[PDB]
Amino acid sequence: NIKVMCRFRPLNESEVNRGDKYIAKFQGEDTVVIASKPYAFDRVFQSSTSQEQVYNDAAKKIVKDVLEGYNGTIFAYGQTSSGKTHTMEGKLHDPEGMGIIPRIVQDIFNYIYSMDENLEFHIKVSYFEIYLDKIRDLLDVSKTNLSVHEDKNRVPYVKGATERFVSSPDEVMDTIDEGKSNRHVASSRSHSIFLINVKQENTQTEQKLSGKLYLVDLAGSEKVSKTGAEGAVLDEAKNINKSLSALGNVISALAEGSTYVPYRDSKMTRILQDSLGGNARTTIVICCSPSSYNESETKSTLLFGQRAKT
Amino acid sequence: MREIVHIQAGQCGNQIGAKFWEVISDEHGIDPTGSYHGDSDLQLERINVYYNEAAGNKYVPRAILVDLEPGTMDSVRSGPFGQIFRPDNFVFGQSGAGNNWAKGHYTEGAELVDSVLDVVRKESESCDCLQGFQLTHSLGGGTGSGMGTLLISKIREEYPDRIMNTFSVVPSPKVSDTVVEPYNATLSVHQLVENTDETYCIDNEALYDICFRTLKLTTPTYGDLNHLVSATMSGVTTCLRFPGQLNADLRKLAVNMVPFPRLHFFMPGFAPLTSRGSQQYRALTVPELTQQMFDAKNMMAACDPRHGRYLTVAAVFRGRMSMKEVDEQMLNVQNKNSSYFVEWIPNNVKTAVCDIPPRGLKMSATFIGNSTAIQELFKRISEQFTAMFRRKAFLHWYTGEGMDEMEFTEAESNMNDLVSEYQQYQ
Amino acid sequence: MRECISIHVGQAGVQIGNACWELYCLEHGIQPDGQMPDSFNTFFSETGAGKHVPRAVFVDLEPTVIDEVRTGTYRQLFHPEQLITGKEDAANNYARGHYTIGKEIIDLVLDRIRKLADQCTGLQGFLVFHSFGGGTGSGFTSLLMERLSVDYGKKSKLEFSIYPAPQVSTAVVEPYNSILTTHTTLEHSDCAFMVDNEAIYDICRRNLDIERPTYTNLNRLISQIVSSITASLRFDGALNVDLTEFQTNLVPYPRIHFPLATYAPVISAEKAYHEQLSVAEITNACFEPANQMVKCDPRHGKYMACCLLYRGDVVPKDVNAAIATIKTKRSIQFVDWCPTGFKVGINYQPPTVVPGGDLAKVQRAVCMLSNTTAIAEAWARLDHKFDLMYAKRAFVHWYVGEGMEEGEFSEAREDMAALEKDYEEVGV
Ligand SMILES: Nc1nc2c(ncn2[C@@H]2O[C@H](COP(=O)(O)CP(=O)(O)OP(=O)(O)O)[C@@H](O)[C@H]2O)c(=O)[nH]1
Ligand SMILES: Nc1nc2c(ncn2[C@@H]2O[C@H](COP(=O)(O)OP(=O)(O)OP(=O)(O)O)[C@@H](O)[C@H]2O)c(=O)[nH]1
Ligand SMILES: [Mg+2]
Ligand SMILES: [Mg+2]
Repeated sequence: NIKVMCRFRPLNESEVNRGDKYIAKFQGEDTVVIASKPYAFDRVFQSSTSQEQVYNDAAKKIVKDVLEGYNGTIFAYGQTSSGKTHTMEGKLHDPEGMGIIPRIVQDIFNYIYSMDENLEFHIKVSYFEIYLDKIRDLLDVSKTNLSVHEDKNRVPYVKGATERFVSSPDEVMDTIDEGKSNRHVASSRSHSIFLINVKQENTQTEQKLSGKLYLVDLAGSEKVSKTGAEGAVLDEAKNINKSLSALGNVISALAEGSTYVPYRDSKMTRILQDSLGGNARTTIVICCSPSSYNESETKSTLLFGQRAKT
Repeated sequence: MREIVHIQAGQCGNQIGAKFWEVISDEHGIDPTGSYHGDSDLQLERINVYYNEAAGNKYVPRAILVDLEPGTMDSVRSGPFGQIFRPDNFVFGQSGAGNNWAKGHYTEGAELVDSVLDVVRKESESCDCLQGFQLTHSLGGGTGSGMGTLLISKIREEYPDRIMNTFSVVPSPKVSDTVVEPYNATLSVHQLVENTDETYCIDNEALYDICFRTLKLTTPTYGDLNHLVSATMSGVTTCLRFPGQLNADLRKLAVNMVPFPRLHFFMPGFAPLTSRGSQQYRALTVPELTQQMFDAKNMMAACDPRHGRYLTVAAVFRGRMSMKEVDEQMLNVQNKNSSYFVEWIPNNVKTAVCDIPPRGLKMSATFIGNSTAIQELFKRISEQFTAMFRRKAFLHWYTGEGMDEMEFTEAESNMNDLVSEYQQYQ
Repeated sequence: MRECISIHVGQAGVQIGNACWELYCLEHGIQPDGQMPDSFNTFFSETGAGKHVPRAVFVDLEPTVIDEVRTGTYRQLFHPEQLITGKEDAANNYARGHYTIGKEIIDLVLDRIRKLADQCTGLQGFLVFHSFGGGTGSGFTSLLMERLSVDYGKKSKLEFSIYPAPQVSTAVVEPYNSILTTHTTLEHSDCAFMVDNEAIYDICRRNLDIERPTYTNLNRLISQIVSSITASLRFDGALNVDLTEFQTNLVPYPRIHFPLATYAPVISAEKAYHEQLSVAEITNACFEPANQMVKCDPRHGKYMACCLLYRGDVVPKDVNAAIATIKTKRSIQFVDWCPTGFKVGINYQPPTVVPGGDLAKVQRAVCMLSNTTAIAEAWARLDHKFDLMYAKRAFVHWYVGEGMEEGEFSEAREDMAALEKDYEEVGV
């Protein structure tokens, strides 16, 4: 099933002199109180907890299940200066407090190097964005209007995705950097999807198992009435908010045990039609700055988590 | 302001939109020469929304005509109100799709759509600020369905921020005019679901029965069916063309009937429809029109509304009415049939009123119901599709022209998920 | 010296403006073309010699309603600058009329209001007519209240807003926009007069004896209400009630400023002869649950304050006698902490009658504005509708696709809940 796990980052010295207050109150270990109202979650990780425990509690079971042929998915989300870059990648090479994605990649490459020699663990990776409802590709400048198609087993996928093999964590990091070089950023203004496909082939039993695992770096829900944007930024905000509310509706349909789940309302929910439905664990990680100066927007972020469980 | 360009493809679409230009020109006093000879200034108050002013006070349509056979172009030129159209908007090929979606979506359509696309660019740049388009096609054949589908896809790629219309005539199972109706219809619906913004699922057998029984006419020709469709079409956009006590343009009807992006397939209807003899034994009043349009036997879609629930229903009246009477009767209908009208959407009724009725009647109305009975349509066709797809019948035509079996499978999957959408809200 | 600007938003506001300015031009004797063959300054300027332009600004995005006035009989009274016109309507959407389409038009109307307020010297307050159901009248009015409160702030901003009914309602997506714009209805406005359509339908059916009433009669009645409010400014009475004194005597707490109105006597001409419309009868009829402007029985609520704006041939003695009769009646029960909840207002000018109108020529009149808790019931059922819309997410993606967010829905619902809580607290 789905499990939301919120994070509140530490305060930074840039606003300690500003005179901001720590307005994030706690109750138990899975409920926050903001503006004298409680918002429930499953886990509320604090400024003091490092990346290690957050990783072990959020992403470990997903990787444990996807290596057994199942499918997993992760949703990153947050506004600017909320802790996304710190939580997802953070440190690049430091094994102390680096992000989540490098830890997933290294755990994959450390599990592969502990198995039997009769198992060819092919590791494909894709990295593509969703911009103005168009599925661009960040590994190719020509494939800017890709589309989605299905297969015989009703498993959607992008047709024409610039797949790329890998054989070490450094290649994965280089691919992620090359893709992020072309990412539309002013501040993320586009959803990004990093797919990891682990095809384990058993020779003695002759069975294959392809485990798919999605790292979704979402964009920021932006009340454009306040920001005063005009032009392309406005349309970007429109499409981003559409995709986010569609994803929220889908996750609510999932967690409410609804007989039907409208996956086809948005492309980001169309591509993920399989990795969320049944035998597929999923964990939503939201990063937030608990400073009062960023209180208002933070509420929206917390509400995006509240459209997961209830 | 809020201009509209009327794309119009296929033989059936050509005839329907021709009758539409006929009825809309009769209401604006536009002679066959494109010249104005009307009476009221309210006609010319909003002539620019469809028509365009030319040298000599000659108003010409903003209508693109499309086909892969010049016979329909000959018909539209030679028929009445043919000279009104602009000759440059005639865009015709020579092959003919032959009820092949592939030919009219990959081979001939892809080669011909550049002219149509440049022409709609020209017509969209000549205006001030348009609101939405109108596609008038048919899901049975390959010319209409395939060409309009490729075209509307290119449009939504170009203009994704404009409301979109599709006045489709879905093929009924009993009125079997061609053999590959399920293929073309499903392959078109795979694109109309994700590209369009609101679609009106007119049906042939519906209008046939309406002309047999509700009008008691003995020989229903395509002219009468097209006249029904034309009255339906003009009834929807009267709010733009004329003032009123409560206006409702296209976008308002959309956002007051489209709760979710995919639940936008509507069954339309029209009232008052009367025979010749019963025209005297009929008092034109709001309760009469009201109980006449909600009748299942006054619908232009072959799907019994009694077998399903209403989600949203827009009644666009036309005439100097009393709004209290209107809202009272619509409320009373929502109360008498509380089981049909859905419960988790209070005020299932949208209402719209104008002051200028059609030329001939004292009052009139128009009906757009977003019922859940539509699933039955997409059930029946689907069965036929399976019956033709299980044995791979008639498939080598589509295969040899550029398609693949997986596109058929994807269309079927999307259509079944749409049926599930319409099921769960029942 | 005195003055009051009148903003008119949406088709509802513009048609109410047609009716109102018809009433105004009739009362002061001014022809449709502005030519008048002192007192008009409260609503009319003076364009030098032989002209009187109004202190109004019609704003709307549907060009049809505004072009109906540019071509109507009052094409000469207004001039093309006050008749602002957009290109694409909000289409029953808060978000389109709030930021997407609103930003194209609001600079011009704000420039015009700056040019129109610098013309006067004793501005008393604004008047913003809008329906809570439409997209324009909600979003554009929210934006406009924000901009004015940032600019002016202190001036008494009033809004005589139409309210969607629970049963007799025209659009599907009205509860959304209503809840969304209640935020600005609270924070920026100063005293809003909610009005429902079904109440006016019932009043026209019962008293006026019209079986088929359209919106013109509703608008005439609301124009009579506004004239009853503003005759204390226009003409000179024996006991004047300015808008600031009105608000002071009627708005106890800063959040409780939504008094429902009611007007009397509303009766046809044939019924006028039989009934002797004395002060006591018209004063008693206003307290009846059937003659109010909104669907809510006052018997389950408790009045906190109410202003009686009598106009015409009235003397204070029978007024005080009828007031004593009301205070003796137990069914009309008042709240304990306000022993005197009346602010009487007399004025010499009787109410006029428009040619072709449904009302009769009377000599006495009343416009009671009861600030009660019973109005909250409407919000409750409105919230109920909103809940039935909200849990299933009907029509959300349309608003989301123009900038709006789920958090705004949640915050607006929480705020309406807190407001109903406040009314329920102050009742005891
Ligand atoms: N309601 C109407 N249906 C019509 C009319 N004329 C033809 N048709 C029906 O439309 C269906 C076929 O559509 P078309 O005649 O336009 C053939 P299409 O243009 O789609 O491509 P081709 O087969 O390549 O010619 C079919 O069911 C006809 O019976 C009409 O005037 N009204
Ligand atoms: N009493 C009265 N109510 C009216 C009148 N006109 C409209 N209403 C109501 O106004 C509500 C709909 O709001 P509209 O004003 O038409 O919409 P809008 O403000 O123009 O915004 P858009 O529709 O997006 O262009 C409905 O509930 C109408 O019943 C009127 O003349 N008198
Ligand atoms: Mg053809
Ligand atoms: Mg409007």
